[PDB]
Amino acid sequence: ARRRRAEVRQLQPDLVYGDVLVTAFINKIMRDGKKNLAARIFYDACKIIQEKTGQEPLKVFKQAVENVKPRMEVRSRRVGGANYQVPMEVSPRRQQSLALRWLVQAANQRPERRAAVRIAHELMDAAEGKGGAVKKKEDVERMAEANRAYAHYRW
Amino acid sequence: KEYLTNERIRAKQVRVVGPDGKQLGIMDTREALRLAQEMDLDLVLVGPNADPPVARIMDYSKWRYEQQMAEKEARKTEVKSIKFRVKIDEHDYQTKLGHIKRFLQEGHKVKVTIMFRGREVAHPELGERILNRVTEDLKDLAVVEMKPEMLGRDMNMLLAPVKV
Amino acid sequence: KRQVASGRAYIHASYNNTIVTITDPDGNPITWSSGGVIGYKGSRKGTPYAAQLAALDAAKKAMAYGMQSVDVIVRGTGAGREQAIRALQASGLQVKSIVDDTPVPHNGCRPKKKFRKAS
Amino acid sequence: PSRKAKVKATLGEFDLRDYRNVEVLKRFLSETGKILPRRRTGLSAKEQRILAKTIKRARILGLLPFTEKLVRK
RNA sequence: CGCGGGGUGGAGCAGCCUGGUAGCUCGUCGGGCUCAUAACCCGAAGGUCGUCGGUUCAAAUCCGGCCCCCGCAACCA
RNA sequence: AGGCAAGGAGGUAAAAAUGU
RNA sequence: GUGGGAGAGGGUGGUGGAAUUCCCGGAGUAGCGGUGAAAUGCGCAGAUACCGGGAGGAACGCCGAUGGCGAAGGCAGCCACCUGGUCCACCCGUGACGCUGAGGCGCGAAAGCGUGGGGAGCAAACCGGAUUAGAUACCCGGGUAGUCCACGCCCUAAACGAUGCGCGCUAGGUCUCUGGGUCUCCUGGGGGCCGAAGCUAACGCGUUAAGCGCGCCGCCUGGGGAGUACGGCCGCAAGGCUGAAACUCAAAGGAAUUGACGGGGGCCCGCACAAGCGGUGGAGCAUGUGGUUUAAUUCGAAGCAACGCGAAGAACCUUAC
Ligand SMILES: [Mg+2]
Ligand SMILES: [Mg+2]
Ligand SMILES: [Mg+2]
Ligand SMILES: [Mg+2]
Ligand SMILES: [Mg+2]
Ligand SMILES: [Mg+2]
Ligand SMILES: [Mg+2]
Ligand SMILES: [Mg+2]
Ligand SMILES: [Mg+2]
Ligand SMILES: [Mg+2]
Ligand SMILES: [Mg+2]
Ligand SMILES: [Mg+2]
Ligand SMILES: [Mg+2]
Ligand SMILES: [Mg+2]
Ligand SMILES: [Mg+2]
Ligand SMILES: [Mg+2]
Ligand SMILES: [Mg+2]
Ligand SMILES: [Mg+2]
Ligand SMILES: [Mg+2]
Repeated sequence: ARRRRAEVRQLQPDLVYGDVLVTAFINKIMRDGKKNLAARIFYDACKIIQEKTGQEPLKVFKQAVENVKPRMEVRSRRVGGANYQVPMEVSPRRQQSLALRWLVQAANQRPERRAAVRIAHELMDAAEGKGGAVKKKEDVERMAEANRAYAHYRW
Repeated sequence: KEYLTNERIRAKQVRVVGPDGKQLGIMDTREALRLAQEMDLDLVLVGPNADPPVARIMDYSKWRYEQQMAEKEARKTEVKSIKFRVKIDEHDYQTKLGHIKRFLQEGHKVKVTIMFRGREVAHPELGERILNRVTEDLKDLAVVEMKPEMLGRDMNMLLAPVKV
Repeated sequence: KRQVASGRAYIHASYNNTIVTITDPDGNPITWSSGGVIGYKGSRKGTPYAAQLAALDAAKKAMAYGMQSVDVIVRGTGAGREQAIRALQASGLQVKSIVDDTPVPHNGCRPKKKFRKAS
Repeated sequence: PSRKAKVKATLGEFDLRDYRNVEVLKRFLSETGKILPRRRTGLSAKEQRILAKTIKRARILGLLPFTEKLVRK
């Protein structure tokens, strides 16, 4: 953490397509190291997506991710005893990760029944431009824009 | 501190208490809302978890503001000490007296201490002579709650304003 | 309401706020904008972005008087003086020049201890 | 670190004390109505001081500017 | 005897006043922090509003008695 | 366009009592 | 003496702009001010910001220096006048007229006080606001005295180079200011820095000595007690100058060194924080402890580094109670 820029792990991409993003999403979904459960979940979600909005869910997923991707957000730095929501950029990979996380959160905030289903719905919402994850992203952006005042307190 | 304003109510059928305190009954939510809109002042739910959702039909924001103002006024009232010594400089004494008077005018208590060492000979006597004199000087502003009581190494008084 | 198209802009910059005054070529100020003009009450009131916003607002107001031919006079040292200038440059206004009229005493009367302690 | 010109050297021989010779003293002010330093002028210390005095005198008359506002910065 | 005003969790204070809506600080308990104590932060507990009672759909609130506290007018003291 | 340097900014460097 | 120089040296009489503040005039609108955040504050009677003019009073930006000057306090716009000191060249006059200095007399910042004037800013006290446990503080808003003048006093100071003055001596180098020269280098007088010898407790000083001397005057002889008391003198007062002792302690001290330390600096590091995931604290229960009971609840372990620890196996045993 101190010395080097700390390398970002390259994964085996998806075995069903050839997508690292997909793999990452699956991992995020996966709690407890139950991948061959969350992988199954992911594919169920994909199938559901296909059933509804009849595009290859991979592309849909990508679109959703793009929609949630934030570009400026807020960190927290204390200055003169006051704590500031410091509005700075989000780095590409990091931003992507954040988006993924948000999607997962939304899936588990949703009141609908089953694992795949919720995720699928969330993805569809993201694609549309609505839902929970997208809303969160928007809020984050606003927090940057409500507090664009402090910008100059860059890291 | 903070209640559900006009449309923030899904609490079904409401206890229609105006800003006046008058009961219009157990109206719908919607009916009550309409009434509020017409009357200009919001159906604020001061007891949603009650025998009818206590729909107090005042402007919520306005009410809040009023409360805030009241609170602010309440602050501005407090205890102000003037600690003499046994040996007194007369100018100093006068200044202290003036300060006390000012405090009383403002609305603020004046706890009037002395500082005693040991030497407790005519120390208490001296304190009495001081504090009582001070009281005599500003009876118009404050009258004494606590007389010049011995604190062992102080002599405490409390001059409390005449009217509130 | 009475118009001009040409004149000036005094950027008064304090640390506590940066205010942009927009005047004619005489010295009759038509259109001013402050920190509290852009809501920002308190600290932010004087921060760069706030200053910039104020400047932008002022520019917009001026444009409601056909005003393009604006000279810009930076008065005083403040955080937003450069940002304000930048905003003005961006805006879409005919900036004549970026003249700097800092009000510096030729050894005037003793300043407040604070701005002092300068010796 | 400062090597571009010397206002002494860019100039020819003249009377410093001549204050009414105002066109020529204008070189020894900056773009602002300010005196150029020993380090920018490059006169003798004595010489520099004399020049400064002359400038002040000129300003007092009204021939030279007392102050300016820095342009386009 | 008169008149005035007061009475709220353990202590000081808001509310009455506008009939529905009990806060604030100090303390008490417990925890956190800390090496440790103070301070600090977090919770928790704790008031039926002197009372008899009335109101009223409902009162700390409106009314009175009685209890008091407070100042003054007041004789023996 | 980059190289630094000298200057001028302005931002940041919060607070936080004690001891067998 | 003659000739020449530098200079914020001192005084007296003027003036010049920037700035601020205050008012008149405009033009214009919802805040400005302020801060680590804020709050009092001012503002719709219209501020703040901006232009124009006026009224002031103070203080002199840039030059500006590490610079110059004075004996020291000190001294900065510019000009004029009055004038002090000083340096140099010539070596011309004078011939030992010199050096110091108890006392004396004079100066002497800042504050202070007296009297009169003025008063824009700042600003003790003081009134506010915050901050805080408290805030008589640091922070902010005002605000009187005072800063400014004249005249009088007062005379202290880290009045410091913490280094009395004079002269002679004893390597240089460097940068500077200033004067003369036959001027890429000489020779005087200042101001700094680095170093020969030497000194010094080291630090450092080191031709501007704290080196070698000589002259003289001031003062010291442990720290507190104490610049106090007492007396005396001075002062309108505030105070100052002069200046003890009793008692007390066996130290007070300086300079360095080694560390440790710091809400000092820089360079670094650790799951130290951040980023992320998952927990404990909430619930029950499992334990270990603290505490409290008890006939005994055996003892040990104490912040990290005690607390699912000695116990890797308490029904009796173990077991110490
Ligand atoms: Mg001569
Ligand atoms: Mg006006
Ligand atoms: Mg000298
Ligand atoms: Mg001769
Ligand atoms: Mg002599
Ligand atoms: Mg003498
Ligand atoms: Mg007087
Ligand atoms: Mg002030
Ligand atoms: Mg306070
Ligand atoms: Mg105070
Ligand atoms: Mg102040
Ligand atoms: Mg005076
Ligand atoms: Mg001395
Ligand atoms: Mg020399
Ligand atoms: Mg040396
Ligand atoms: Mg010695
Ligand atoms: Mg003394
Ligand atoms: Mg030492
Ligand atoms: Mg973390």
